[PDB]
Amino acid sequence: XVTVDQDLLDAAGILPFEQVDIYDITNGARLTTYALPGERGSGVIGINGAAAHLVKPGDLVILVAYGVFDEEEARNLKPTVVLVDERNRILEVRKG
Amino acid sequence: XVTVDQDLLDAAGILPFEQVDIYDITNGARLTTYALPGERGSGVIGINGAAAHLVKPGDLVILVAYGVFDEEEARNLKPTVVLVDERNRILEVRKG
Amino acid sequence: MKRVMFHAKIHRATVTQADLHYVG
Amino acid sequence: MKRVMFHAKIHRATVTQADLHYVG
Repeated sequence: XVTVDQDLLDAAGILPFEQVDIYDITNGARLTTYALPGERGSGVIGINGAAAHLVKPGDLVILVAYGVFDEEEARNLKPTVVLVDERNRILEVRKG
Repeated sequence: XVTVDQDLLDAAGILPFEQVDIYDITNGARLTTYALPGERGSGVIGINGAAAHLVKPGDLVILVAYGVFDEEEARNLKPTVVLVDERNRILEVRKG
Repeated sequence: MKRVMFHAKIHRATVTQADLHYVG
Repeated sequence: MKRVMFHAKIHRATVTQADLHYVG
């Protein structure tokens, strides 16, 4: 895979090549793939590969990244949530 | 995602934001998401996001958390199981 | 080797609400 | 024990394109 505007990756704190899950709000699909850096500022969210069977252009989705934490760090984690508009421009970022 | 009465999270030993799987007893769906702390004592089990396509209000479910253990710890693990009523109030907690 | 183990669960809970278009 | 936690997400993004036969 999924090409993502790198601006979004930066805001999310998701690295290129990191595994991500895609949960489709439009149709309910759920899958696992990875992120690829996309043109900055383009707002690109491109589904490459087999995933195209499940996630279509125009779909609303949620891209989630999970990490492996130690107990202490887990308890102090404040996840990052990036909210975007219909063009995938950042509206707000929440933490925790 | 899944909002869970924090009382339940505490009893389970599941942390806010921890990844959890949801296995639907009512319809057989199986998915991965994460926990969000819900109002204590409300007995809330709320399905947010794409998951709503698969898990509906009224469904009976199982929320499972998996961890990564060292050999020694794995062999001495006594998992926590929280049993609840129809309102998600705790009936009993088992370990091991 | 590290093992992936089941460590906790809430068994037979009832879903009380759903919000497909939740924002958060 | 190590825990698997949600650490980040892009919420309610819109898919802009698709390429089933992408090469890369």
